[PDB]
Amino acid sequence: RSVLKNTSVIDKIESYVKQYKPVKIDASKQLQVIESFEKHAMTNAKETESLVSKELKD
Amino acid sequence: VSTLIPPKVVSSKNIGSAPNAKRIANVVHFYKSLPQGPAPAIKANTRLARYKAKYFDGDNASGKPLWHFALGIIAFGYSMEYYFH
Repeated sequence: RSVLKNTSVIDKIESYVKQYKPVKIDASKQLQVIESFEKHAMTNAKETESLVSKELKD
Repeated sequence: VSTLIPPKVVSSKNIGSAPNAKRIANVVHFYKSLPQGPAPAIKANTRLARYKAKYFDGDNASGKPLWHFALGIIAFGYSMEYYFH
């Protein structure tokens, strides 16, 4: 900022950056749908895991 | 864009594949088979089963009873010779 001797805008866009300093948040919104996908996955997984454990000893 | 899931789809897979038929065939083929020639009943007697056991098994299998049966016809008609001529 001390580079520009005729400054006039650096405090303006400085305040513009500090305005948008709470920039924008992300989304860990998935707490309803992702549990459904891991539910189907763990269901099929435990079914297959117990099935092959039975079929090996059979 | 998402997690694909073919590691665990063996649930309704294990009917369709081809050696499943051979597997379910010989699990049925192997249970009721007697173990080691058991329940053989190697001796039985009905006044002629000893004749089969001495002559007509897989072990002896020699043509001698035929020979005996040949002599049987030699035993038969010759006596009828003494009844006829």
